Amino acid sequence: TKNGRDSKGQRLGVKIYGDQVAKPGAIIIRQRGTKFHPGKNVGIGKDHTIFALIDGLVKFEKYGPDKKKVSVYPREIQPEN
Amino acid sequence: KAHTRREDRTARHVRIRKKVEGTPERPRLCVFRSNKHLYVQVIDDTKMHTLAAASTMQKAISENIDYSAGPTVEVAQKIGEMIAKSCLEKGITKVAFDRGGYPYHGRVKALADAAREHGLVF
Amino acid sequence: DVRVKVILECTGCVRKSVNKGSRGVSRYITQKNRHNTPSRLELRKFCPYCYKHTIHGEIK
Amino acid sequence: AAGTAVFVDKAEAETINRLKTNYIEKMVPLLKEEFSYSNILEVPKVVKIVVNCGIGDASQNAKGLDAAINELALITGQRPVKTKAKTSIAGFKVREGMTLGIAVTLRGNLMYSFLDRLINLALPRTRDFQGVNPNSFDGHGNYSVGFREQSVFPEIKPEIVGKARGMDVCITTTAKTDKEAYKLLSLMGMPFR
Amino acid sequence: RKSDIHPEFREDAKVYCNGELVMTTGGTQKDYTVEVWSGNHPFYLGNRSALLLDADQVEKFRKKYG
Amino acid sequence: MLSPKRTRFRKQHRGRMKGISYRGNRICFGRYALQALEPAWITSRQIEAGRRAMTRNARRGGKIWVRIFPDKPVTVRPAETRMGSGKGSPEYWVAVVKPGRILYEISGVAENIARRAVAIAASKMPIRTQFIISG
RNA sequence: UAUUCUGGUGUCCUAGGCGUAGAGGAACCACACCAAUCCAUCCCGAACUUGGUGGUUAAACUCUACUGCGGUGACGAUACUGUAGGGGAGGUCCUGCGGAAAAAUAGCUCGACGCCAGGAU
RNA sequence: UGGCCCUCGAGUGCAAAGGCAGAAGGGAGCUUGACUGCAAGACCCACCCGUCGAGCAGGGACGAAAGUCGGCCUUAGUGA
Ligand SMILES: [Mg+2]
Ligand SMILES: [Mg+2]
Ligand SMILES: [Mg+2]
Ligand SMILES: [Mg+2]
Ligand SMILES: [Mg+2]
Ligand SMILES: [Mg+2]
Ligand SMILES: [Mg+2]
Ligand SMILES: [Mg+2]
Ligand SMILES: [Mg+2]
Ligand SMILES: [Mg+2]
Ligand SMILES: [Mg+2]
Ligand SMILES: [Mg+2]
Ligand SMILES: [Mg+2]
Ligand SMILES: [Mg+2]
Ligand SMILES: [Mg+2]
Ligand SMILES: [Mg+2]
Ligand SMILES: [Mg+2]
Ligand SMILES: [Mg+2]
Ligand SMILES: [Mg+2]
Ligand SMILES: [Mg+2]
Ligand SMILES: [Mg+2]
Ligand SMILES: [Mg+2]
Ligand SMILES: [Mg+2]
Ligand SMILES: [Mg+2]
Ligand SMILES: [Mg+2]
Ligand SMILES: [Mg+2]
Ligand SMILES: [Mg+2]
Ligand SMILES: [Mg+2]
Ligand SMILES: [Zn+2]
Repeated sequence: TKNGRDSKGQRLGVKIYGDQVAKPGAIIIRQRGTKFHPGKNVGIGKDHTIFALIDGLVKFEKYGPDKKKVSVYPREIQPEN
Repeated sequence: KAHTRREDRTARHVRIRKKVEGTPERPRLCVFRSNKHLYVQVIDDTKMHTLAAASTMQKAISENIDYSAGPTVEVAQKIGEMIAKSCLEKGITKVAFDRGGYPYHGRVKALADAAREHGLVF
Repeated sequence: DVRVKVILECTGCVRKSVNKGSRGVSRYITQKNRHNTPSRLELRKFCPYCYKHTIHGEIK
Repeated sequence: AAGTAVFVDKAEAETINRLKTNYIEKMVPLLKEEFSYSNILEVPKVVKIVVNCGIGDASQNAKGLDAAINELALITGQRPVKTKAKTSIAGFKVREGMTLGIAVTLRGNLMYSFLDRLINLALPRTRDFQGVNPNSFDGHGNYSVGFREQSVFPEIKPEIVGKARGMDVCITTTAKTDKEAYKLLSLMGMPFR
Repeated sequence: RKSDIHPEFREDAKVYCNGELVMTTGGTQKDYTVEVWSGNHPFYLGNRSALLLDADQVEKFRKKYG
Repeated sequence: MLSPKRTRFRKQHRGRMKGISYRGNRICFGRYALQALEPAWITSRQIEAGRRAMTRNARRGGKIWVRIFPDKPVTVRPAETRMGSGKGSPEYWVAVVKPGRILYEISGVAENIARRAVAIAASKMPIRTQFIISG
């Protein structure tokens, strides 16, 4: 009949990208369903929020054959120029 | 949908293997039971390595106990023992039990209990 | 209406002002469907005072 | 006009021997030879016989359900299972979980025994009988026959029966074709066409 | 078989036919008293002859008159 | 008059018309054809009229394929209606055609009768067009 | 120390799948058969369970092979576009410098790599 | 009720979207973590609110154990 009701955009989507840095607890992705799957060193929440358990570079991977999963790997910073 | 018993047990083994995971401090205790033979392994998944493996195909239990058709409860207990000693000598105490698709019962159950009385923790 | 707020209360709690370290009457609260299940709900739940899981019944 | 039930009536006999031992002794060599199989295990075997009562008006009155359960029991020596309807159906006045039919599965030795009390006992005692249709196979080698009323079996006592209740019987065989399955049944004494 | 829920299956069932025939079968009862079983039923031969031979109007005419 | 039998939402976007249509380019049915030169919006009434004209002028010649069809809805607000309080009522239906697109295919005549018939067809079209022969 | 084979067990991945043809029974894996005190079926020793037999590669799995299906997939070109302009009444067109598909065909594909036990050389 | 072929097209209390096949879908057994005390760090952000949570202690539930459990596949169901 008469339209015009709607919703504020929920702020979902990738918060930290591939090869950026994460704190422990830092939220990597807010999603509705699971458009990503938890990998290693990485926990998943009730709303399927994915968060880091470890400081380090976050890397996305083929879950296989089709889907995707995210996991966090510890990096090494020696190379100070 | 696989109604071949084989494929079915593989299904259950994978389902169980979802939850239980071999780590350096808590290796996976892996039971395989075939018709003429009982085979058991111990795995660290992170390093992708088996530390100790005991089976009815080894001369120890071969010269100890012989059986007619299927592996007996007795066979099982002898194996649980063998692997308990084998692992306690490499410094592995605390491990996780992979029932490898089979219902925990019968010679699986007895396998477990034999490994427990002998100083293996699970 | 047909779905109601119910108070659970520890049965073994004595309102007399007990002599222990922490004194108080545990109550939880929750909802029941008064039609579906007319039986007075009983639930085993934790009590901060008794320190053990006790049985919490209801109040009218 | 060809009689393979002159095999079934042949001499004073025993049960186990009849079905299972005439299978191992006689049937298996016969089939092994006439279809020329390159291994023994390719022989057609009888897997299972499920007997299925279809009564949906029995959901209304549970006593008919209990009665027919007892009937199918005394017939098959096995206390039946009561099958629940999966979906809510309008025109049949059915909702989910409502008890519709009555089903038993017969396996192992009871399979052979009930099969025997079928061909050699109730089938001839039936109402006017010509032969069971050769055309009732499913193409993959499993056969089905209806029984319009259950007074067929003597375990069923006809004066004590309140109402006539129908049965369906489904024979399941490892056979992949109907020829092999048909030879299997007939060789075992079945009255075809 | 699960115990006590099933009706008792007596493995020995003597089939007694009134032609004094005694065979063995299986069933809940010990003895079955039978009339008209597989062997000793019209089906094989007698019924074939009755269904297939019952026509013949011309000879039926000639038997009356001739 | 051509038109879709059902859609969920009544009202639709004007859209935007760009490029070439590479797909409808070929002539796969008949012999001679009418090709759309320019980016436009064909009402079902125009296709109707063009087809009727080509059909009547051909007559004794056999066959006319209509290679297009008006599946996108179009909406209008009434007269003396102040702007606001909702999108209007769909009146008619259009087909979106881009340059290179084939409209009419025709078979069963000499090239002369076909050139003339296709001309009378292109007279009821909103757009510039072309005459082409099968390969 | 090698190699080869069986069974277990995993990680990587281009997700190695279906089909057709062939090989495997000494060992291993499997089914087959038999009997039901541990446990077992909303009915059924079918499954799952304990204990026997010694049958068979039929099913299963395993291994070699093949493009028929399936899966994968360019180069180039074009569509589109970033920025600098131009034409058209407009719908929209065109140029220079930079990026660059989808589709389709050419090809590619019948997985790779590791530990353990157990034979063989 | 029996069987063969397609393989995710059903389902998920209710809209729609995103998820989810040996599963988040269907069933069975035992249960009350639909707990107390908290909490590094994040996301969202005018403010007020709102969301995710590794981890610690107490006292438990299921489980042989490993472990999982601070309501519900997620997002509405509310009011300073
Ligand atoms: Mg939104
Ligand atoms: Mg949680
Ligand atoms: Mg065995
Ligand atoms: Mg007939
Ligand atoms: Mg251009
Ligand atoms: Mg297109
Ligand atoms: Mg014009
Ligand atoms: Mg590939
Ligand atoms: Mg490849
Ligand atoms: Mg084979
Ligand atoms: Mg190909
Ligand atoms: Mg292809
Ligand atoms: Mg290129
Ligand atoms: Mg440009
Ligand atoms: Mg410009
Ligand atoms: Mg360019
Ligand atoms: Mg370039
Ligand atoms: Mg590309
Ligand atoms: Mg491509
Ligand atoms: Mg290879
Ligand atoms: Mg819905
Ligand atoms: Mg959906
Ligand atoms: Mg579930
Ligand atoms: Mg913890
Ligand atoms: Mg926690
Ligand atoms: Mg705790
Ligand atoms: Mg306990
Ligand atoms: Mg749930
Ligand atoms: Zn208390």
